[PDB]
Amino acid sequence: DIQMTQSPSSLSASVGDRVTITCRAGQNINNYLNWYQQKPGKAPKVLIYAASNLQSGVPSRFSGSGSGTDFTLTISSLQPEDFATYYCQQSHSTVRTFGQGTKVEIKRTVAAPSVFIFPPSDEQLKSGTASVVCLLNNFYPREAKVQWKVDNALQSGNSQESVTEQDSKDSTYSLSSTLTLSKADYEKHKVYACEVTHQGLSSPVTKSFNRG
Amino acid sequence: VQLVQSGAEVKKPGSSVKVSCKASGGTFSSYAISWVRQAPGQGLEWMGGFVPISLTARYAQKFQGRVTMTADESTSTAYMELSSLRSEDTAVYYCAGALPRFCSGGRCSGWFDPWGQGTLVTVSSASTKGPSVFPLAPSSGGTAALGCLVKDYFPEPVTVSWNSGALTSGVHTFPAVLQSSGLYSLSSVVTVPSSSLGTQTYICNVNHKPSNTKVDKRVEP
Repeated sequence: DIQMTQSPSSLSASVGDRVTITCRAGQNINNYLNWYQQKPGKAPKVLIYAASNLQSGVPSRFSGSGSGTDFTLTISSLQPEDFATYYCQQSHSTVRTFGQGTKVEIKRTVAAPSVFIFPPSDEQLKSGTASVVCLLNNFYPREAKVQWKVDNALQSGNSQESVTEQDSKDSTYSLSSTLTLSKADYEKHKVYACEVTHQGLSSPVTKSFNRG
Repeated sequence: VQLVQSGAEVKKPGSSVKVSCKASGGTFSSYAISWVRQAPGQGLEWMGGFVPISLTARYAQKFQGRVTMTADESTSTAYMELSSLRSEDTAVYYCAGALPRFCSGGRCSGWFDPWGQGTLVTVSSASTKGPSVFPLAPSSGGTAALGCLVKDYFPEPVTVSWNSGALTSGVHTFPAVLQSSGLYSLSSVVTVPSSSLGTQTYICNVNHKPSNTKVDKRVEP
């Protein structure tokens, strides 16, 4: 099986800047090397086939180069809709082999999160468990800290976080912190607060509610 | 030209799964479909294809003795069967068209052009559990946020739409996280102007196909 060593495993650049990805093969694969782009959630789309030929529909900034073993996928000025994972693949031998894959991220200017807090619905409460949700909407960069406080008691180990993929148009992130308590623990305290820290905020903001 | 694959399934360790892939566009030979798997967040693995001069199947060494590929030409669909399932085989399985180009001596060196949407096969002994959907109700500027909370389901594939596909802007459905109970939970939120609270009804549509569970849970103040 033809070893296909792709580099780098991940990269990030500003919108407009030039990026390159590398694929070196075990032995001569002639020209039979193809590049695929997989945006998050979708199947891979062919991008460049036979090393250098661009499959129409794909913008001009993408470009292919190489012959023999050393191949390079160049994209000339990276755009927000290029957030994806890119794969090289050889079509020389019967047993097709892929590259490791390269995740491409976009760096942008800072953008402050909008913060929302959500109390548990009346119907979820009726089934013994209760979860509180905090939402950080459309912020860059990713690094952010959310803290939960029940009656000013700082929580730990009862929350989990999800974060979306980089948005294809504005390049921001969004984050959901879900705090789960037993219904009994929920009805024993009154004030629930979500404290979020970020680079786009002069000082932390807290969204909160009382149970009534 | 399109290829449409079967649905997400759950198989218990040691059983077998048979995925389908149907060509539904121009003229497409099902014997020209190959199969590529993508373990969760882990890159692509080629499984097998059909050699065009003998129309005999060739499989990657990892799957030989476990994989069987077939193709019905009138039906215009291609099948991939993977037996003796273990936990590593939990993955998204893609069918891709391998139309012949740059051929020599009966072997071709082309690419994979049309890809299927991919079916997600989860192997586990845990039972399929349906989700419970709860509303996340609203309460700067003039923008406000609402949402649905999809909780306590298994396996993973769950889809959420807003207003039966109408609402497409400002919606964020987060990746589902695995709770301590071994069941999945995610949230789907979307931002809206405050003006439209009451003067617009927002309804989310959750579909957890492995448990055959569609639900529409209305979110309002």
